[PDB]
Amino acid sequence: SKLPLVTPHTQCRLKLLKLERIKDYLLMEEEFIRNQKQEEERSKVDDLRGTPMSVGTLEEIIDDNHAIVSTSVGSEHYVSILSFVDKDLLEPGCSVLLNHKVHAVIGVLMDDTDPLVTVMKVEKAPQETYADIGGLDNQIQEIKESVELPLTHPEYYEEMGIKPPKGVILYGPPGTGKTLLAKAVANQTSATFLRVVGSELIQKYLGDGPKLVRELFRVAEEHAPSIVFIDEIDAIGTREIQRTMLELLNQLDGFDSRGDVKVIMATNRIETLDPALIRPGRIDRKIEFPLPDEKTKKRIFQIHTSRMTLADDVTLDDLIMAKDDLSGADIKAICTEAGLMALRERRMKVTNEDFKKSKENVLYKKQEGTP
Amino acid sequence: IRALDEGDIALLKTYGQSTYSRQIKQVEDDIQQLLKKINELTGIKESDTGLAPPALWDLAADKQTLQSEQPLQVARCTKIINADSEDPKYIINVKQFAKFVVDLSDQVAPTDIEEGMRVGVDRNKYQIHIPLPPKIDPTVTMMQVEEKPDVTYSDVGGCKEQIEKLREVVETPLLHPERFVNLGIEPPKGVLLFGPPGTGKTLCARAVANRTDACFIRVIGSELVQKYVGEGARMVRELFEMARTKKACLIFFDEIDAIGGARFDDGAGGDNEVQRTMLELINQLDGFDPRGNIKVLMATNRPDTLDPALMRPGRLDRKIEFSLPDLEGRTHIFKIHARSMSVERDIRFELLARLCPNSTGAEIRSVCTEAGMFAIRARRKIATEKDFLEAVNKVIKSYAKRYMTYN
Amino acid sequence: SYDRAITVFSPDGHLFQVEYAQEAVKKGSTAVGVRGRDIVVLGVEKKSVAKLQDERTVRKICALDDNVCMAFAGLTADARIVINRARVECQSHRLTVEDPVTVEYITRYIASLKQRYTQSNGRRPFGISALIVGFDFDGTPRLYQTDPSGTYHAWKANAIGRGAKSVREFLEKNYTDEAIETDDLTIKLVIKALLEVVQSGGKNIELAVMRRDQSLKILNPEEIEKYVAEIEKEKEENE
Amino acid sequence: YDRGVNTFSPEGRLFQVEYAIEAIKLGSTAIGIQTSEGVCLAVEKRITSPLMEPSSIEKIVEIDAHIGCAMSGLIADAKTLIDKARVETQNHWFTYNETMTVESVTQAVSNLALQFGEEDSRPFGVALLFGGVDEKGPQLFHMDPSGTFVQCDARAIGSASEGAQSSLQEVYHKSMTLKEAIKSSLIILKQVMEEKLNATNIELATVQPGQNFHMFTKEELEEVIKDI
Amino acid sequence: PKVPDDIYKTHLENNRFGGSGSQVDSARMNLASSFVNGFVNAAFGQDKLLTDDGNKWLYKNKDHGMLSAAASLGMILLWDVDGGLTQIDKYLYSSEDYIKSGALLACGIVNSG
Amino acid sequence: LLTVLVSFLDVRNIILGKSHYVLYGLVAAMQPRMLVTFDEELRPLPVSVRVGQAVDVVGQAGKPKTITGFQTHTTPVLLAHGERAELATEEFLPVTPILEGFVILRKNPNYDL
Amino acid sequence: LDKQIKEIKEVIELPVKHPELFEALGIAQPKGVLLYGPPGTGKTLLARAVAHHTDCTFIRVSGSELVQKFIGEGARMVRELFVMAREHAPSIIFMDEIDSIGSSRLEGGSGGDSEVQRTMLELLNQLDGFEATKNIKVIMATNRIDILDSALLRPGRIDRKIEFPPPNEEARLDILKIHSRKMNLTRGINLRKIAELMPGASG
Amino acid sequence: KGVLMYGPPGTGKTLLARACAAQTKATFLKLAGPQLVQMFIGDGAKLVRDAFALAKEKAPSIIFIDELDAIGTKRDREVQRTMLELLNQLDGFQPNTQVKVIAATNRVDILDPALLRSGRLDRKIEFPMPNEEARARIMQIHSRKMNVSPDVNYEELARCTDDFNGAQCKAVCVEAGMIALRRGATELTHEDYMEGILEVQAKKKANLQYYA
Amino acid sequence: DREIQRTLMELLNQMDGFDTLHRVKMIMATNRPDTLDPALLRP
Ligand SMILES: Nc1ncnc2c1ncn2[C@@H]1O[C@H](COP(=O)(O)OP(=O)(O)OP(=O)(O)O)[C@@H](O)[C@H]1O
Ligand SMILES: Nc1ncnc2c1ncn2[C@@H]1O[C@H](COP(=O)(O)OP(=O)(O)O)[C@@H](O)[C@H]1O
Ligand SMILES: Nc1ncnc2c1ncn2[C@@H]1O[C@H](COP(=O)(O)OP(=O)(O)O)[C@@H](O)[C@H]1O
Ligand SMILES: Nc1ncnc2c1ncn2[C@@H]1O[C@H](COP(=O)(O)OP(=O)(O)O)[C@@H](O)[C@H]1O
Ligand SMILES: [Mg+2]
Ligand SMILES: [Mg+2]
Repeated sequence: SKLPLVTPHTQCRLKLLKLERIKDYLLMEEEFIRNQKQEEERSKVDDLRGTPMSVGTLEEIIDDNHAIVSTSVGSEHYVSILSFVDKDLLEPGCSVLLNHKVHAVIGVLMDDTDPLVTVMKVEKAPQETYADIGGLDNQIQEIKESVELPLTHPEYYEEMGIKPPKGVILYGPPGTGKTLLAKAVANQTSATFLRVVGSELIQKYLGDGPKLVRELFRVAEEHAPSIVFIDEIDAIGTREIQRTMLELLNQLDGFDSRGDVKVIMATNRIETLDPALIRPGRIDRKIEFPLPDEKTKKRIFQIHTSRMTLADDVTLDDLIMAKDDLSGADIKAICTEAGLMALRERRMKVTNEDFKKSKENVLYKKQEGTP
Repeated sequence: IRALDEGDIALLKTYGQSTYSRQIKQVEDDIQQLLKKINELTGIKESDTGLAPPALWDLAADKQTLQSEQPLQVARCTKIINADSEDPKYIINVKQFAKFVVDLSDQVAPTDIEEGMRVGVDRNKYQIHIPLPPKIDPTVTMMQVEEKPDVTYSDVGGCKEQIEKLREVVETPLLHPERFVNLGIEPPKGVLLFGPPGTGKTLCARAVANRTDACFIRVIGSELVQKYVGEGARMVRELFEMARTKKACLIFFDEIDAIGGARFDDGAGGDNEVQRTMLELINQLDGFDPRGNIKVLMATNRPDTLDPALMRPGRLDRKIEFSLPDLEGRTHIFKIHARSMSVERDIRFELLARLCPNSTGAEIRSVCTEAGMFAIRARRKIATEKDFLEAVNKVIKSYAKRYMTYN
Repeated sequence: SYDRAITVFSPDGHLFQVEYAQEAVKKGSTAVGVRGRDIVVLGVEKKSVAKLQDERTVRKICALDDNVCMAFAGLTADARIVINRARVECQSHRLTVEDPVTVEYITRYIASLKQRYTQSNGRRPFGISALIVGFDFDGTPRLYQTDPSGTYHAWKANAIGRGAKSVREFLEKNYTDEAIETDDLTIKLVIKALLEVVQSGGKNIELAVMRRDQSLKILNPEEIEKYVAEIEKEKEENE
Repeated sequence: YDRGVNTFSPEGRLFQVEYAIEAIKLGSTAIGIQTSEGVCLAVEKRITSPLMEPSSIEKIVEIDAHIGCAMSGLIADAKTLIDKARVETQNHWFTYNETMTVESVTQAVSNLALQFGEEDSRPFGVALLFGGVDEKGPQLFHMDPSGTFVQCDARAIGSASEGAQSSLQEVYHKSMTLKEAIKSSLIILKQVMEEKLNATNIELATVQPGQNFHMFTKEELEEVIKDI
Repeated sequence: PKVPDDIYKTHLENNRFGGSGSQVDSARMNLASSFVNGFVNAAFGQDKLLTDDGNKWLYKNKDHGMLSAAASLGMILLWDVDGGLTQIDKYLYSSEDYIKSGALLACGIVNSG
Repeated sequence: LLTVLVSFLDVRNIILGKSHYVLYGLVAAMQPRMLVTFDEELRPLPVSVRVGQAVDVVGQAGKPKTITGFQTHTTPVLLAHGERAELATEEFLPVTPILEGFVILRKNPNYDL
Repeated sequence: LDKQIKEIKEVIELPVKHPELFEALGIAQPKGVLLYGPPGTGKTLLARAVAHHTDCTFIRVSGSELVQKFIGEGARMVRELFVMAREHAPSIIFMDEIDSIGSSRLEGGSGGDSEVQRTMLELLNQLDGFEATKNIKVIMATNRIDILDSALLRPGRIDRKIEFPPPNEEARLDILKIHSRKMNLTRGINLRKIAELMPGASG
Repeated sequence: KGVLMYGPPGTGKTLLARACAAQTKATFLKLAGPQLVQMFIGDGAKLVRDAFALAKEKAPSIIFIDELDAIGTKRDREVQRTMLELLNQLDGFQPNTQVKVIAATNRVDILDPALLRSGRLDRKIEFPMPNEEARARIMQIHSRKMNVSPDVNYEELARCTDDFNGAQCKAVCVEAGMIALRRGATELTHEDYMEGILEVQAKKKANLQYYA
Repeated sequence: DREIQRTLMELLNQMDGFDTLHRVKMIMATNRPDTLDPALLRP
């Protein structure tokens, strides 16, 4: 659980009122909690599992209540299963609690292994929203139709008899908002978000690449409604690395039924992509991210400078004008550096000239080369 | 410009505030501290355990069995001494623990115990009493499909000859062994599927698995390729043993190009380990000892890349080609894909097929889906021929995607 | 077999080095040429006189004929080389052929020179593209473009360089199918295109005009600013 | 085995000019039909923009008043081959006063194509189709960068040549009138390649034994458009 | 108009209650089905189940279902007062009394809003 | 709602018991969610609109008009909870700048070609 | 290094020591700084001093240490380096001689590297994605900036540049005094003359 | 004491090893090269040594090795260790007694210096691409039980099946039986044999314009 | 791989422990002397 989002950002008493509303509610929480049976069930089960209980691994289930369990010493024991253990929650590789004296299975322990993919499960999408992105409307509708609508409303596709699209590639110059759009769609539909950065699936170990992608899809399907993001797919996209490609392509198209997990893959060099990975059967949605135009640039300037204190003299149009020379990330860079420049000369209220010299210096640092 | 002296930041963060600053930051710190107080007051969240619905379980039988039976350890059997066959004596290996010389129980029988055989044993006398199944590697046993895909041969379009010839080998002998045995012929035992990507090879594998009725095991290139040496060969050994356990079995390799790469040496030893795994496989398919009732399916996008020993008949007896569908095949697959949708009755599909260039069946499903999204984005509950033509245009132009090198 | 050279092909058949020459041209500044009802106009931007620099010396617009003119965008050294070759070819053709030079012949000559320079080992291709405007299309204006692939094409109006993607669409946005009456109107359209300069200032745009019968005409910054003012007045109509 | 044609692979194939066939593939298509009434060529422009003059792309050319040519691949090398074919026709006619057999034109262009590792550059990455008439018969021919050439009755080159070639094979026979063969070519190009016919991106050129004038089709496509 | 059984889509699930143990028009699930038909087909002014088999479906319910199921029609016939009001008449004079009670409430519920 | 919800506090007796009809109280709250656009004659006028969620973004104690993550839909369109719609083109002027429920449009005379 | 130390003090210390202004200004804090100069010009010394004064933890990994002999290791090592960076919370990340991987890459031949570029683009993603930029900053040093490339320099990435020219007369005096403070000097020592007799000292 | 049997895949190598196991009544050790690879560092040498020890204890024993190239590759590190152990438990410091080894592989060029020593594998038996009469005999052997037609021109089949290996000839017989099934014929005939030959043969690639 | 080098270090150390009096001698046989580490090749 998390706090509500207070949506004035200028210092106004509306922001205050929302805040003291929240304080009121949390204070009622405090009040309520401070102003303060099944011993039969406990006396049977939690006394049968006499403390302490060891933790081991389940290998096989042989009978209805008989299973093989290994422990951290590595020994193997054919033990019985007490009736209260959920059989459907038991499978090879599962962590199981065991009676200390007689090693009898006394319950399943929720998994705490596979650390790395557990970290890349992130789920920490809520920093952005479709709000934070402006002007990418065509891309927004495309990705909504491809991945967001089938997750939010698969009813349309099931009623239509349609098997939903099962792969999306995002492409364009860097800093156009591909990663931002992926995070934003992860935020709009609260399906679990999976991110893995390109080259990081390339590994020294021969198996580790395909193994890593296999376990990532395994955890994704385990979370069921999930979105997996591979940024800079080019690192793999453009024998061992080709074998990781084959693993990913078969995880996309191949045997079994994948189900609900969606795949977003972002590239900066789409034309260098190999034909196999761009599967017409799987990857039917390619979304271009062009360099922002005048309207989009204006929207990005408003979005980013919105949280900054601004003077009256700022004429945003001369910043917007000229051509499509730069992307949204460059716009954020101009906003930030204009903030610093206003800070040096001691303005907490950035002016037009600040942005003018900021864009000039950025264009100086933008590209290079002898005449 | 001089750096920000402490007074300068002080006045910067004081003069520029609204007349609200103090209140709302203090209120935010109270937000944080009250959140932490709530968290400490409610305590940590109960992680819990299994504990199936309460009415389902327990009975005094649970505790009675717990206090009456024995938590048997598991030991590899070995070298039945059989010194006089009136009391044979056995050797057991408790992994990472010890090696013992033991005897049977009053319950089990000498005929019930074999060498190896992965027996169970008591915890203090180490007397042997239970017949346990052998150790199958979990990453090999999850490979069994355990669930048929929702695809039948009728869903495969155009490739009548291919499906006929593949069913001749993977389905007919299991379904009708009498035809082969009474005519006295040995059917083929290995079918290779090759063709361009997206032609329906994995779809045919899914259809076979759905209609197999026997034990069907999928296999993917990544599964075999472990990191440690010999381990992939080990898994294939266990996989073929598992297949032998079943009364007949079907083995499917998807994209065997991942492992079947032709052996090469001058590349400073090359990949080698993958070659070693495919060599263990090439032996298991046909080496010493008959393979058994194990019919095997491989599909690959690079038929020429696999090692010639793997192409060899007797291991890969029948090779099938899935080419780009013809006009009739394109019409048939368009019909098949359009069965599931809510569309106009008068969609002249053969027109769409002849608009299609040399498009694989994956392209056909893609354009059908793109028509689906056209209809849905139009909010119409019926897909129209106009939707199908926009879908064809979209898919074809997207695949087509300066270029002044042209003419 | 990757590129690594000029005379070998990638397995899919593409020659990568000519594509690299195309990219080198793409690095260059903007250059947008048009042909009007009777006159042809040209405007080059991004002069960027570096204070101590005097702009005139670089000669971003060069005339090599009794009547033909434009520089070649890209690396200016290859531009000067092909300038010398164009001088030699036009003078030789005028002296030797029974009739004077035509724009098609010189365009073909430049294209063939680029092709023959590309078609060999150890000979670096000319990574420069150009927009040729000539008068003697049987007394009609016409425009060609030359591409380092040794290729030539005939445009009604074209743009190359840093704004090639943009201005072309701009052209496709408003290149009037009605032949530009009062070719001053076409020059104003060219000025509007030059407002899309790399610096977008419009105060240093160097412009040339030739009415398909006249000699080379050069537009001074003040009179060009007059057309800029007319274009601005037209733009302010949205109120 | 990548540096050039002067290297032989273990299977003998020179790993340089297979890429020349692939360079044929990347180019826009060209179709040629050989009929008793006349020999015809159809060609797609792949026009980047309408601001382009469509005729400026010389993917359909007139070699001589009795022979026309289309081609696929690289346009500059194609233009060089066309230039040689024209000067060869000019020289041979001016000297011997006999009409150049179209097959002889193919022979000369092929002999030029054999000038990358056979003397003292690189293979000409372009394949050509010739359609001509002579005192002994109307003919259609095809040749490739390798310098080989062949007599064809219905040939397709360039991108997606397989589907267009299959349709052309299925529609062709030895007794077609030039009108029916032309119309079949137009409908095939319309269905498989890009879109409905228009004068901006498609061009046609026909040759008849008794017609040394108007070797092309131009400003008359209108009657086709309504009746296609 | 959708069918409550189709909303359950019993035609596709593994009907583990079936064969012998389903051949009864028991009260409770009939009331549930009537409520589902009312809710899902509400305000659309038409039904395929309780229009053609209007009397017949009512005859297989019992007790408080009659006061419910009949009133269910009123939700289908929302804001077409002259629609429902021409349809409840066949039940305004019904021989059954509980279904009369349901109909007399459906008449008013049609006029709601 | 409130009647049904307070009644459900004893569901065994009220709803699962004798008084299923009580659920029909929610019909007092029955309202559809949609946009239907009319001209000033009040005949339906299908108009392209921009539909999506509501956020303030660059609006700080000011304008909150932001249909974020929008689609283009020709009216009529349904509007789930949290959904908003805006005139896709300024060629019309709405009678009321709150586009929910039945709304009326007029041609913009200030807008010129 | 008074000028250099003042610039770096601003760019690094001001965000970590006084984040509020950036929150007040709304702009996100600058991410990292690049240092370039001749070897031995106190770049590592100055970075270490900044790490000490801002009380943030110091983590150093050289670009030469990044290369490794295997594909898929530089990516892993960089990502886990920033894992230590995040788990240590307020800290500064040093990449001494980042130009070793920020260098020209082999453009075809009898072999290729393809992994120096891969470690580069991995680091580039890590700092580009501003991965948990709460009290975490990066710093790198490069000898002869000319050999470096602008890939890490692209605007939204590392923001500030610093030059470390050879110490001048006064700087040589300060370095002499600082290092000879521990030394046992004798009357008659004239360190100014020694500083003059050493033009172009490297510090 | 060492026989390396080799040839292109499709000959009777493994079949001949199986027949030798069948007829010689010996305690026969069948195995494949990957079986000795294993995971842990010192294991492979241990299996090699223990297999040789078991052969010694079962004295009249025959060891058959299949796919030498799995471990026999010329100069990982553990595969090398295993094959070194194999080399010295077979050639050095009092070998032989009564253990005979049989080796089978398809890639003799891979093994070169280590194993192929005359001392280690004394005989090197090449298994050639089966001859015309050899191919005819192979098809006759595989078709004995087929109840073939009384008139089948085995000589013509052998003529058409140039480049065919013994496994390919067995596949030809099996395919002829399958085609007889698809016709419903109670006995297969010659036409079924050409159909099977067409099935088994390669794809002939395609006409290459390179040479014409 | 690691244990090979660890045991090679032990080999070098132990056979460096040969005292002059000891009547013990070493014979190493190999077929590829190049692969040998120069560590042993030292005097
Ligand atoms: N001379 C032959 N006589 C009879 N059958 C033969 C002969 N040669 C090959 N075969 C057939 O070939 C098939 C495979 O035999 P075998 O396993 O010995 O082949 P191989 O050449 O050793 O193959 P690989 O090296 O790929 O394992 C068998 O079914 C066998 O009947
Ligand atoms: N349309 C946009 N709206 C808002 N921010 C944008 C937009 N485009 C780019 N940005 C800025 O650029 C960064 C995202 O860059 P992105 O293109 O997603 O990286 P990548 O190229 O690695 O996918 C964000 O910090 C974001 O603030
Ligand atoms: N002949 C066909 N009939 C019906 N569907 C087809 C056909 N060919 C392809 N498809 C569709 O396209 C997909 C092709 O995938 P497939 O070619 O089996 O993958 P792979 O190339 O990896 O084997 C299938 O999911 C199937 O739905
Ligand atoms: N201006 C200076 N003041 C004090 N010491 C310095 C100065 N410049 C260099 N040094 C000394 O020289 C050494 C240079 O080391 P380092 O900072 O690693 O150089 P670089 O950063 O060029 O690799 C430091 O240990 C430092 O003590
Ligand atoms: Mg240093
Ligand atoms: Mg064998």
